[PDB]
Amino acid sequence: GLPVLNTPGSNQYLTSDNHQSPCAIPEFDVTPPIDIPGEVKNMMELAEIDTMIPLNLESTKRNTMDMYRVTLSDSADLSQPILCLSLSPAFDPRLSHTMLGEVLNYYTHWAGSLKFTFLFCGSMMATGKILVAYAPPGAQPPTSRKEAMLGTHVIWDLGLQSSCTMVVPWISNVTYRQTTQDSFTEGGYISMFYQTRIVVPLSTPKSMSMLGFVSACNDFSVRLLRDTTHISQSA
Amino acid sequence: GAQVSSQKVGAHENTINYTTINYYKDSASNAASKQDYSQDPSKFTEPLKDVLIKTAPAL
Amino acid sequence: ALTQPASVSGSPGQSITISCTGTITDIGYYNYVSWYQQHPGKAPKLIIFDVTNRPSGVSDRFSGSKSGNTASLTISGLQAEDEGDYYCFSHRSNNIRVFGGGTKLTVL
Amino acid sequence: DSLPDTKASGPAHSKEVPALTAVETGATNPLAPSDTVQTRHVVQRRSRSESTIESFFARGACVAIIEVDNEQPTTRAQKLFAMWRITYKDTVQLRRKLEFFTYSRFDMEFTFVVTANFTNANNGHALNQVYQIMYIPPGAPTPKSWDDYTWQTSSNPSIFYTYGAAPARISVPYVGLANAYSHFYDGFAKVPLKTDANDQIGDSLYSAMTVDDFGVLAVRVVNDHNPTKVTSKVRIYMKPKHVRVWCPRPPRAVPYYGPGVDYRNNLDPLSEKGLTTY
Amino acid sequence: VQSGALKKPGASVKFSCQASGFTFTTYDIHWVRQAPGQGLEWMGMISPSRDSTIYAQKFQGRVTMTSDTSTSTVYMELTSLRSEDTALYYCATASRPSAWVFRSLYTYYYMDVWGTGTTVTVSS
Amino acid sequence: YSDRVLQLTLGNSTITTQEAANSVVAYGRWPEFIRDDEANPVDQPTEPDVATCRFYTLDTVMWGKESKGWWWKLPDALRDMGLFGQNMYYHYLGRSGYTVHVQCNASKFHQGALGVFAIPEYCLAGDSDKQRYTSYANANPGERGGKFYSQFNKDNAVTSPKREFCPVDYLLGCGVLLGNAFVYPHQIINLRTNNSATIVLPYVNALAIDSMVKHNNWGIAILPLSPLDFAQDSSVEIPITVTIAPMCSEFNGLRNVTAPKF
Ligand SMILES: CCCCCCCCCCCCCCCC(=O)O
Repeated sequence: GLPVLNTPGSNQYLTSDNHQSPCAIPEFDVTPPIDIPGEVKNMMELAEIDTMIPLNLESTKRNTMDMYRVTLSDSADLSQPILCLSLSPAFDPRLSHTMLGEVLNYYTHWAGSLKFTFLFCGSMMATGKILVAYAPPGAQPPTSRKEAMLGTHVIWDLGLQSSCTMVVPWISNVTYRQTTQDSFTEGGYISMFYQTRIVVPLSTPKSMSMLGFVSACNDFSVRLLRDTTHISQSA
Repeated sequence: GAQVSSQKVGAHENTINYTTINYYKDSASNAASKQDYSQDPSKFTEPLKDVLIKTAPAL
Repeated sequence: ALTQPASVSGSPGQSITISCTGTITDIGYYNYVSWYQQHPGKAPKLIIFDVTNRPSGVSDRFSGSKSGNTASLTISGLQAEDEGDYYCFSHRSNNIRVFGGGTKLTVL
Repeated sequence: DSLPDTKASGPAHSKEVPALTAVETGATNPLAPSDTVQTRHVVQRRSRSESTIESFFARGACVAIIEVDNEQPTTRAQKLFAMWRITYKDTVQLRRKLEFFTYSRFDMEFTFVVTANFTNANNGHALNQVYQIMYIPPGAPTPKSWDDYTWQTSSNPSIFYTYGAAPARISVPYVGLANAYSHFYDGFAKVPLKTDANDQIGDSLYSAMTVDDFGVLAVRVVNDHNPTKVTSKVRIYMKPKHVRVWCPRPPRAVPYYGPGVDYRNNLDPLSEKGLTTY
Repeated sequence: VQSGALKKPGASVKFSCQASGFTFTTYDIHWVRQAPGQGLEWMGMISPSRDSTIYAQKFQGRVTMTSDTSTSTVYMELTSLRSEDTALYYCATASRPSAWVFRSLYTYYYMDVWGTGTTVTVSS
Repeated sequence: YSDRVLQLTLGNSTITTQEAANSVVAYGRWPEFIRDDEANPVDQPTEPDVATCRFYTLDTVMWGKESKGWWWKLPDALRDMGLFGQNMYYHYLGRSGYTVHVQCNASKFHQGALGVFAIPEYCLAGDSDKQRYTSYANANPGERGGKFYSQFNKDNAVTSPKREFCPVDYLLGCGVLLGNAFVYPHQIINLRTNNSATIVLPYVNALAIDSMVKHNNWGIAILPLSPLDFAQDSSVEIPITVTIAPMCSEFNGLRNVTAPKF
């Protein structure tokens, strides 16, 4: 009949092709859909939901519930940081197991701005201020507040509104940053310092906890899908 | 009964269309169109009864 | 161990059903239900390997079935050489194996 | 389909405070980078196209390795046919990808990859083999041998695959009884009652709606038994299509233990990193 | 199958089960015991293809199993014995393959090759 | 007219709170009846309204300093709660939404935070090696609920293996990390911020109607994100009260009563 010429790539299986295929159960009466609440059309709706960070991760506190709370006290040394984070959200061992980092571990390339949110869980009589800072890479990591204040930073007042949002802007030398620990496409450093200190009255707990939260902004996108290293199967 | 649609051209030489025909009766046989649109994540990110603007205080 | 009746009796030519009742998981979930035959002093011999399936050389008078948490072995046309013990075998969850209590069949 | 553009933002000295919020309200503070720092006007030419549900699920994933053998009868026992109950829960990756959501509704596209090999070094000669993959729906009869009457496939769907050809491939529509597939089922199939004769009448597995949910597949060789043993493996690849999902869930963090949500072995999924160490 | 072919109270008793080399490397080896009139009782599994051992919950502490690829033999040691352990102990090779695929990646095996076994009495 | 002051009225019951956060409607969907284009059974449904849609108060749980968390399953927590429990047991199919109100008041000198999570199809892990072996009596605790545990204590009894749950608290009882559970509908009771939380749950299932006795559609988990601390003593314990009202309740197929063996 019609003269045909087979091209290279015939009889292959790509595991990513959109080719049509015959139906083993024809004329099937499919059950009609119903309006179930909570329909997801894009995976970036999941990354825009704000989830906690396992910030502590010390040897006696990891794999217990003490990982999520960072202690604050009136007796703390004000010269030293509260916590430090490397902004590699799929590789960094705090940010990797957040739901942002769990979506990010199915991808290789990421771009967009990030929201970091912190929640103060102390008493109502407790008040103070906190400086959270983002340092873009290419310099020494901030070991004091004098270095950290030169970067992008927000001063948080512990008032009636118990939470503040830090937005990390998209500053990069590339259009898409890698999700592995690439030194060329590194994302920078996030540090938090006391500005003034926590003051409590008498008959009040002198130590209190703070919870950290992370989510993506509306300008967030990923492209190239891959496997994840967080799951494994034995023989 | 062909269907024409526009490619999003990522690399250019120096609109471009593609044609798809469904050859089987059952809809499970069909190709994935992959032309689906996004939606607002407000049903997950702001599921409040009294929705407030971001400039207003949240309490 | 899985529950079995202690002893069943019958004359030659009769049809005799021996029942093996386990539990949830076990017989009810898995289709790895098996039956064994043991004459006095002999090693056990497999008579039914999967639920309804017979090994080669086993006579056609043996048959098996599953109805839920219970598996039954039916011998139709009983002969005097069928006298001995019958052991039920099944697979339990988290990969352990457990035998039945055993049934002594006496050909009257 | 591009992302929203970044608006220009100058200095701010105002009573409106977009930075402060309360996560106790359950809402996420919908901030842009223009609300905290000064921003230039940037036109975004980036898209969330490959972050869609269809693009997230348009990959092949292996779910079964079915082993069949073709040899003449000997003293050693033989496996002339094999049967596999259709489930995705025995391989961790596609199960972890599907368990991001509570309910899903997709069309389904199987693919079968068959490889065969010898096991005896003495002869090494065998002809081409034809493989029959029969779908057995729930309640339909199951084969007791490789040559019994059930292989006549009068009503059952069957794929005849000859070795060396392109891999066999079919589409299955949405077959589920409900309006969505239920990945998680917080319940029982039976309730034990006070009027029951014993506890085993009402006893049932937790998180198991039905046993033999989607039926079983049967693989055999249609050829007669070659004098030397030829061992074949049929690899089955799942690919969901036209995928719609509901009610997002956190992903699994510990190793899987059976078809349920049970955990046993590791439970230590995070490493050690100091608070003040970058 | 050579089952090694014993009596003392309290002290530990060792067992042997030698098989042909193909069945030793390819198939799993199981242990079953039978007290007189008390029925069969599973003891454990040795898989000499990968040296993985699984023990029964009644016998998880007392019973230790090793493998020997040089003489194609498996060994079981009951580290302490009581008077209930007076039984006939069998060695079985998992040779009969099932049609049903175990999980979705493996083949299940029953036993149809059984050794003649050995009798152990635990009394003074 | 601030959102801190809230009044909820359903039936003959009314809840007023002066320090709320806001009201969360789960997935943006208010509870609703079955419309005609989704109705699978043909029998006329019973809609009792006021006789079932009212606020029911469970047992108060005591939040000690060393406590790890609590969990409930709906509609199983309302199995003894009057005409809703009777209509649940006399019918084969049931559909209802819920309004969950959690009350935890403390002074300005107390500190701590609770996460009230609403989990659809809240499967919980077992206590032993036998997979999915948990009995119906232990999986359905009713208004008493259950408790989380700080470690997997592997139950290994030879006889009577207790067939319980063992929900590990940082694993949420289901193998997912607790920090990622915020994709569920949720509110945080932070004691410096609010004393009450309100979540409105629509009927979420793969079917338009389902058996309420066999199947639990929603699960409520309350976990201390920050531990409870008071001034220089260890014996501090404050009460937590959970209040649930059914909404848009409908029941289709009438029969004789169910008497489960608890
Ligand atoms: C010729 C072979 C035909 C194959 C027939 C396949 C039967 C239907 C398989 C559907 C798989 C559905 C997976 C999701 C289900 C769930 O999560 O409950």
